[PDB]
Amino acid sequence: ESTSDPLAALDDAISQIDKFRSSLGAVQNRLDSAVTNLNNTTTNL
Amino acid sequence: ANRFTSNIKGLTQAARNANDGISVAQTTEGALSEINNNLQRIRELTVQAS
Repeated sequence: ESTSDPLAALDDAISQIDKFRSSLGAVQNRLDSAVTNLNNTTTNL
Repeated sequence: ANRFTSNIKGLTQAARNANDGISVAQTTEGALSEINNNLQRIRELTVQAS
């Protein structure tokens, strides 16, 4: 017996993958913000 | 002379305190601008999602 709804499962896997990638990108943006904040406050200190 | 030197030392210390306050203000401004960047990005993302 083959898979009942193959395209649905494939789309679900792709959704999980690109959701994880979007999470990684958002965290990268947050880290860039944090590092530039630290870099500019170090000079004031 | 003692009154004079007391006033002078006080003025010097006050100038130092003012410089310190300026540094504090600069740090707070940096933090506020960092928050402003994210606020603008949320603005653009909401415009995209509208």
